[PDB]
Amino acid sequence: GSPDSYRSPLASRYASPEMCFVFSDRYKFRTWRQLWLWLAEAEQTLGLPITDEQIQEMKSNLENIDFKMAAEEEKRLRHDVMAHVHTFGHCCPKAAGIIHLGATSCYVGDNTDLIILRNALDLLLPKLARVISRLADFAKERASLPTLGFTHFQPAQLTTVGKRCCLWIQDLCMDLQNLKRVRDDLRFRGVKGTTGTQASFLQLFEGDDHKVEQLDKMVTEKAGFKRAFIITGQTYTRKVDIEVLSVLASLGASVHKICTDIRLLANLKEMEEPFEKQQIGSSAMPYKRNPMRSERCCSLARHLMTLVMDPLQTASVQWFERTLDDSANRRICLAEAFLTADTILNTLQNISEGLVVYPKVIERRIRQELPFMATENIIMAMVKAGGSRQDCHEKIRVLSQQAASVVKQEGGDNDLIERIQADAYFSPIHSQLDHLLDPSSFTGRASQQVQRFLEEEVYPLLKPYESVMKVKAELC
Amino acid sequence: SPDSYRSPLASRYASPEMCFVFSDRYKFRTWRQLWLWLAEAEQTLGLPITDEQIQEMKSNLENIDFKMAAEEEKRLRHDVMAHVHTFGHCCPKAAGIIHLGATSCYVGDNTDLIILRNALDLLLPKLARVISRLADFAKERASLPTLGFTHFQPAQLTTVGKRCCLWIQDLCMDLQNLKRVRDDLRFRGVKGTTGTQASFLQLFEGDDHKVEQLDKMVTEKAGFKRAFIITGQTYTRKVDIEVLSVLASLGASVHKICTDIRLLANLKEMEEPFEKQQIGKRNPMRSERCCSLARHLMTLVMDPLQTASVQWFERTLDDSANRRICLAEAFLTADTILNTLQNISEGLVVYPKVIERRIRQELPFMATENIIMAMVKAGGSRQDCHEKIRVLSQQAASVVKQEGGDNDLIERIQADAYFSPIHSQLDHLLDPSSFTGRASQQVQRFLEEEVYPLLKPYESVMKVKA
Amino acid sequence: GSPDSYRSPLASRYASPEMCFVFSDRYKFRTWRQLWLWLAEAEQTLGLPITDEQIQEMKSNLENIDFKMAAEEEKRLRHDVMAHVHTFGHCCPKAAGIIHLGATSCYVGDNTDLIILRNALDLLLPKLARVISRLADFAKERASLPTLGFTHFQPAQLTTVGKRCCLWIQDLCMDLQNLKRVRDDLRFRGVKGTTGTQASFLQLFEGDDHKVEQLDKMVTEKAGFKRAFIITGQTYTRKVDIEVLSVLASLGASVHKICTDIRLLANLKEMEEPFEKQQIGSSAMPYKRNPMRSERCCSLARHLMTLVMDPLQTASVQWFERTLDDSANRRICLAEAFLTADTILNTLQNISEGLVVYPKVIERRIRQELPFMATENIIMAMVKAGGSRQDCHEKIRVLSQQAASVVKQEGGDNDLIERIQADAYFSPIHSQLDHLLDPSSFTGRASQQVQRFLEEEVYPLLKPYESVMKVKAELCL
Amino acid sequence: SPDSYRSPLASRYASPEMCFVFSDRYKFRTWRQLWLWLAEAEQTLGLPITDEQIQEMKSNLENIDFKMAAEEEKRLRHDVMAHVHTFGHCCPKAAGIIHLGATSCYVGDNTDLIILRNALDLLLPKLARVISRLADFAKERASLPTLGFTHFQPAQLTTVGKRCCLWIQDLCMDLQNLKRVRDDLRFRGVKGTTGTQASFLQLFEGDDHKVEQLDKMVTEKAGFKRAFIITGQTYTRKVDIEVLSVLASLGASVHKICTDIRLLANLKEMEEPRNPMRSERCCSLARHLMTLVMDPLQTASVQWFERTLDDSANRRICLAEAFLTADTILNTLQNISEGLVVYPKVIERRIRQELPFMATENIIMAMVHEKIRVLSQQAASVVKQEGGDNDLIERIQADAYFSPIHSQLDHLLDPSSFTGRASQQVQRFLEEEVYPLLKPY
Ligand SMILES: O=C(O)C[C@H](Nc1ncnc2c1ncn2[C@@H]1O[C@H](COP(=O)(O)O)[C@@H](O)[C@H]1O)C(=O)O
Ligand SMILES: O=C(O)C[C@H](Nc1ncnc2c1ncn2[C@@H]1O[C@H](COP(=O)(O)O)[C@@H](O)[C@H]1O)C(=O)O
Ligand SMILES: Nc1ncnc2c1ncn2[C@@H]1O[C@H](COP(=O)(O)O)[C@@H](O)[C@H]1O
Ligand SMILES: Nc1ncnc2c1ncn2[C@@H]1O[C@H](COP(=O)(O)O)[C@@H](O)[C@H]1O
Ligand SMILES: O=C(O)/C=C/C(=O)O
Ligand SMILES: O=C(O)/C=C/C(=O)O
Ligand SMILES: [Cl-]
Ligand SMILES: [Cl-]
Ligand SMILES: [Cl-]
Ligand SMILES: [Cl-]
Ligand SMILES: [Cl-]
Ligand SMILES: [Cl-]
Repeated sequence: GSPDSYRSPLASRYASPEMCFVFSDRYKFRTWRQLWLWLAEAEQTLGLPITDEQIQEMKSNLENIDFKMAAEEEKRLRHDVMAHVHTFGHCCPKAAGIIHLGATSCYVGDNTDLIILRNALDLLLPKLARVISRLADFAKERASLPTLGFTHFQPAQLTTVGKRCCLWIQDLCMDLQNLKRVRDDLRFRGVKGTTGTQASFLQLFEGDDHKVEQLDKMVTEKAGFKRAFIITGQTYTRKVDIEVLSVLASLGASVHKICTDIRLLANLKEMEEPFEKQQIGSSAMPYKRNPMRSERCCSLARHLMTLVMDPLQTASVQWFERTLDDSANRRICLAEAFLTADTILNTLQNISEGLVVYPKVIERRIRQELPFMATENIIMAMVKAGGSRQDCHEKIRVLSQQAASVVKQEGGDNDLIERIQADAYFSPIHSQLDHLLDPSSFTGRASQQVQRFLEEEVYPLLKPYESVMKVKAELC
Repeated sequence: SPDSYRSPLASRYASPEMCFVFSDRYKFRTWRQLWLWLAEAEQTLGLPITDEQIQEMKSNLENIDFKMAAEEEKRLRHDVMAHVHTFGHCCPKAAGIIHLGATSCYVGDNTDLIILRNALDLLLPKLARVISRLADFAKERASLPTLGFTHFQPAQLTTVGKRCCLWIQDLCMDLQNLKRVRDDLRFRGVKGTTGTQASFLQLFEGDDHKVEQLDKMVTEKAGFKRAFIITGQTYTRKVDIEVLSVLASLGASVHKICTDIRLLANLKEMEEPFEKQQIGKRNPMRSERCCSLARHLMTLVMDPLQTASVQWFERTLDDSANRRICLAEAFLTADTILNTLQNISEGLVVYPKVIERRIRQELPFMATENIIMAMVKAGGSRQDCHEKIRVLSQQAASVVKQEGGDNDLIERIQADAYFSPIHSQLDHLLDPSSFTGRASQQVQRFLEEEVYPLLKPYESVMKVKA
Repeated sequence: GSPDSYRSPLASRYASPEMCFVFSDRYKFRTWRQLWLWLAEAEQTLGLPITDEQIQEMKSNLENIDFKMAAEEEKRLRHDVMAHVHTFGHCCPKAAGIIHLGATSCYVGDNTDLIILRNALDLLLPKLARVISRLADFAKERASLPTLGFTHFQPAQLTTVGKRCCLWIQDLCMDLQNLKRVRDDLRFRGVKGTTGTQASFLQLFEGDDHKVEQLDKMVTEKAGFKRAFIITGQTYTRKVDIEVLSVLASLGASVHKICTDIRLLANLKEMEEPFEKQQIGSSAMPYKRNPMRSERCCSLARHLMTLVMDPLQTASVQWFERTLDDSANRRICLAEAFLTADTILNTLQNISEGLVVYPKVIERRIRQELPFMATENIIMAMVKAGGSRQDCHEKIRVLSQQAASVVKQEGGDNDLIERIQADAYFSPIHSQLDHLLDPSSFTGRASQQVQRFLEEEVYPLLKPYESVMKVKAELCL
Repeated sequence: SPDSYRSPLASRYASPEMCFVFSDRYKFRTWRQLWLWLAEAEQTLGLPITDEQIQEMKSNLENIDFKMAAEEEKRLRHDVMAHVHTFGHCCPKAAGIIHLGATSCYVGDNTDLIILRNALDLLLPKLARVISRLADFAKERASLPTLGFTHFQPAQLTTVGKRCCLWIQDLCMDLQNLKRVRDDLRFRGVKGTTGTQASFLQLFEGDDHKVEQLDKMVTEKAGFKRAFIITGQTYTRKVDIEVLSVLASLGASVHKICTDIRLLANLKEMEEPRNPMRSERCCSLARHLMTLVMDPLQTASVQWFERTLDDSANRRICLAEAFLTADTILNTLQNISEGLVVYPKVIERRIRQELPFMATENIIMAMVHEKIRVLSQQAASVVKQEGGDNDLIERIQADAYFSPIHSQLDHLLDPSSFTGRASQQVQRFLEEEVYPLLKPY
């Protein structure tokens, strides 16, 4: 852009070239001109006096956009669309007086935004699908690896690394379905006139409603949409922007939860992000391993959540057939939501492709904590061997207190099993202690739940996206 | 009691049926119902629970000592265990098989899902009624010209009915969203402390099939088709985002609609209903309340977004108190807005002569091109006509803005001999009905193709007055 | 209330009786009647024909509120203020036609809300001051106790338990100042008439501006405010609600950060919130130690942050001299913000009074991690003893990698010091290793920063609140 | 380049001054300035840094190879180290003393605080100008009657100037808030990796006094009166909440004002200097300002211990956009306020339509109710049921019952006499509250 002015970090640091391009002025104004060509083409076929020469001029000059002239004209007219009409007309002097014929500014403005929304959603969907697929592979691989469960972030009944990963995956699958739904539900604005009544076109076609309806259908079809709104004011209802940014906000929340979990696992030393060979962690310590990619995801996911309040507020105060207090806001929030989303999905894909697990750290933490969770199982085995529940409970309470004192008052390892092994009272069950403290037998149905979840819910969703799976996600 | 804070959602606004769904009676009755279903299903699958124990629990589902549960919660600092001990006091033989194998969320989360489903089922008919009443209004007024507004400045005419379709369309998107979310809800079922069902697997001595059947049995008794396969301790809090998103979106629609109605009241084109002994001056107070409450609905979406985003691992308890507030308030607020909006839509008054007057003020400026074209068709030169119309329009604009007068552009054209070829046409060239484009057809097409198909499922709940 | 309808958990579970009472209908409608009395009193003094009998009727019946009648009248009139005028007039038949004389509904509605906001802020301030004082005591006590620093939640240069506690305290001190500022900046609406012009009162006093200004001054003073707005529409500007709920949202953010830290320290086993003797953690495991109070604080702090969007949106669409789309929203968000805030501060005070530290767990974690952070100091001691910087660096890099592998690849304890002890190359510094790994010497200026911060910034702020310091914070849940 | 996304805040809206303050040139020049100040102060306190090294750094503050820094950031994945190595490349003699003892936030956070203060200093005069222009308008129109609106329905008359004071008062609250926040900003200073200054304490061989002086010296060179005593790695992110709160509040004020102006444009009573497009843009951007407050609230609330990096990317976006949006709104609002157009005859006409209904009580009192109730109902029916002008006065004029007051009807319906104390309130408000605030600017 130029380092002497503000540049959005979404453009200069974060988002992919593809998404940056979709929200560029080239893409936008090229699409405006495309829409003016389609209007002229359709109008000519329906019988307005537009010559093939005029159409040919416009077709030749679609990419030939003098941005300097349009800026100068916008300065003079204070109207972006008319600046581009006059600028396109300068290029195309024979076609000049039939460009924009019958239309209001939103014919190009709103229809271009809808085309952009659809294309932007189409870039996110494969990226999200890739993330889900990579995590699903990880989940399958680690379906049966026991790990300490956490509720209130305190030690809890064991889960597996893969099962925990399915918590993440499930949230993303709900996003995938939401994004798909919203993408398929988008309708074209079409040709509607200044207040949505098509009065201008009805006059041009001298009272022929059928021709007005066909014009709407023709441009809708050329733009690649199955359906147009029947009802609009000047604009498509800004409720559409709420629907889109809601599903992105929800996705942000999922990503934030996942990346927060990953950051905590990094503190625990159970799991880590990928690391580049020459990557530095800190100014003081290059070897320090910070989960910086996950941190960035959270940071940007938060912005995605924040942004939902823009279109909510905007839609809620749109007066009658349109007010222009939506316009500047939308220039910002629509682009930034998609660029932020794009960034988080590229980054999350990158993280999921390089996740490192440390099984021996996981095991160590289980050995520390499992003895306290297994006291009930040891009492029951003692009862089965002919002991009284109350005696066994008082004896386990005393040995657990000795062990708890070593942990908390002395900073030592949990030795509760070695204490039970060395007490004659528990000699009826000493031979069973290997069985009663097997971590795999404390994981419930975790590995089965993973298997069932991947077959029944995940793989069916992913099957449509096979062809986009081989792309690797790089970062700078 | 007026000596403590009472939520105005209970004391002023929401219907008794929505208030009841979020009551402690409803909640704790459902907890006990869920404990009965667990014991019933556990007994069938072969755990040593006696018919006497089950009979005790069945007898005492409604018999809730709230005072004792509060006292017990004070002692234990645990709401679910307080209700276990309290239910056990009632049912001394069954005490000690209540909650067997379950974690607290077995009653907590499953009850919230039952509540969400029932709350959505109350909103849906109300929203359908609102849409139906507005659709009736739209049909009735499909062809009534009214001044269009963009930038809230005079624009190409629309119709009262067509404008009403803007409102209706937004609400129809909400209706579909609410239905979707309602149908997508899954039961949590029986999952254990961390979602692995380890406790139940131990009770059934390693039999996975029995664990899966227990989950299926309680899910079915609760009236759900499907349970989650994957959970931690809780159902994913993403569900709360889905629900409160569609309510926030609805809030935004309602706010737009009620804002339009308030503006129409200033214009004197349309008014709310009025009681005979109502005290103000005619204020659109119901629409104002709708906006006020819709705003809160929009605000509330940030609660579940924030909550879900910081849920660590298999669950943290920092969701709980927040959810006690935002879930109930979202539904009670939504309920209130829909009842109130239905009431407004049933009594909308239109003033066609005020509408007409405003059209007469503004239409002459929008009709200048049509008058020039009629002059050209009658043998005028177009440049002459354009310069003459420009001068008379400027005189008329000056009378409107600089003198506060009525637009007299037509009387100026009538009194100029130059325009005598078209004086007889002036009634035709300024007919408001002919400036409305395809508005009335758009209404007709929209009601047949999009609105009536949505409403057909809700016929039986249509006759209720708000 | 009644268990057959929805009851706000802010009333039934969380907030103190004092805060619940300030937002009660009794408090509100009593204050309406008080304001009508003050108006009549002041109007009589300034010469309107209001009799002492009429004033006496009103004075007798301030607390004597027939809620059933007011509800019935509100049903009929659809106007809460007029319902209460007619209801007050029914018990005061002689005064009936001079109640509300010259005033618009906001004379009671808005002025009562301002009185409530001021009194609600006055309940929060001492609670926040107590929290800061309890944390300050903890900070002083633990000013010198080394603990592992965390950035990115990864091991970092050591801090102290007390210094970390000052991070918490500083945020709350910024809240204290904000709450005080907003509390002191509140102005009374006073008597302004329907559109803020006082036209009604100017007519009653037959053109005498001086009397209108005195009436405004008199009721303002009776309500205990130093200043009234000069400029209003029908209402006080709703920007005031933004100012108040902003500082509460900010406070929510501080509390959430603090309680999040405490929850993480509980996982680390370095610090815990208090526990009752008969408290249960889980229905599966009674002994499991959940930081449930901190979790509730976070949960409620979040709601406080969420609520800031209500008054922002409300103020931004108030048309002209007032629209009524503020009213229902304000009934909810003002009360809930204060009740939520009250709850969080009581609960946080309770937590701060019972914080337990486990120094041996803290020490153990330092022993695990400090060797990696102390490599530079060991190299420098080797250089000073006549070794080459590059040789020492290559040797320490290899032993650190062996030690890191034992930690991560083998799940072992950090043995880097035992590796350095067993390498002959480092024999010039083996005797120094106690000195070079002393945790106290890695804490920089932490304990001094605490001391300076408590003397210069904290204690000066607390001095005004001495007399309310001895109150203990109880929880029923 | 039109082939990538460009923020409209840069390409359409904000002033060059504000754009520049949030540019990468300004940022990385400030990083280098802070490294120079650190070296200067460190040398004075006795660390072995030569005058030549300091001179190299001073020469090359503006001389930033962005291409090299980007390449280095690609390799290292660390923005600050990339700029250390890049600054060291152009300053080979100084290379090994740059960043000595400091953590990355020494440049990152202190630069943001310098930026916040400079950005606030650009907004303050603009806001003061807006208030001054509106105050002029208010004084000029203090006595001009206009219809009051509550529920946007006709209400007791106010004046154009008095209504303008509603707007002004909100902006004055913003002015005070912005000033307060600007003056209360504290410098982070030199604090080390976790806020303990351990690194500096080691460099100065145990001398606390020298560490405290270093902190004081860089704080003074940056132009701040006060530094934090207490930090973690960062300045507390509560500061970002304080700043964006006052901007969100300002957004709300601007949105209210511009919403009022848009409604007055529909009424044809007041216009911008057809469509109130500038006011519409203000509202649109004000909304974004309000939205943004949730970013720093969320960010601060989940900052773990002595810092987590999940604040960083968010802050790159929201801090800049809040100030650029605010700047735009204030420039635009100033432009609007410089030549607001009033149409007194439209205002008068609307008063003539509505005043007769509000003046019924005054006519009854002059007579001293069922007769006025019946004629008002006839007149209301002509207005609403027939779309006619209010003829209540002509009905009273034509009824013999009211012949005792027919001559008084001009007096009893004079709009100026229905405005209460509006013009006095304006005068008192401008003298006592507004002008004292403006005098500093
Ligand atoms: O086709 C029309 O122009 C009809 C017109 N409605 C408009 N529709 C679309 N664009 C319009 C409209 N009006 C203005 N503008 C121009 O949009 C631009 C707004 O710029 P910004 O606020 O920065 O987003 C800015 O360039 C504005 O001039 C109406 O009166 O209904
Ligand atoms: O261990 C520690 O406490 C590290 C300590 N903390 C950090 N402070 C400041 N910046 C850091 C820090 N850490 C990383 N980074 C780098 O910040 C950059 C973040 O990039 P982005 O997320 O896109 O905004 C990105 O370039 C990051 O590499 C330090 O002095 O370096
Ligand atoms: N894992 C859990 N699941 C459900 N409830 C719990 C759990 N742990 C504690 N509780 C209780 O849930 C209630 C939460 O209260 P609150 O924080 O007010 O919503 C308290 O009574 C807690 O003791
Ligand atoms: N201008 C006004 N000022 C204060 N209260 C009003 C006004 N107009 C109507 N009210 C009453 O205030 C109450 C608002 O109710 P709600 O919208 O539920 O808060 C209703 O009883 C209204 O009739
Ligand atoms: O004082 C009231 O009740 C109403 C005032 C209004 O309509 O503005
Ligand atoms: O109370 C429970 O059932 C669970 C608590 C926990 O997960 O610790
Ligand atoms: Cl169009
Ligand atoms: Cl379990
Ligand atoms: Cl369960
Ligand atoms: Cl008043
Ligand atoms: Cl340091
Ligand atoms: Cl530093």
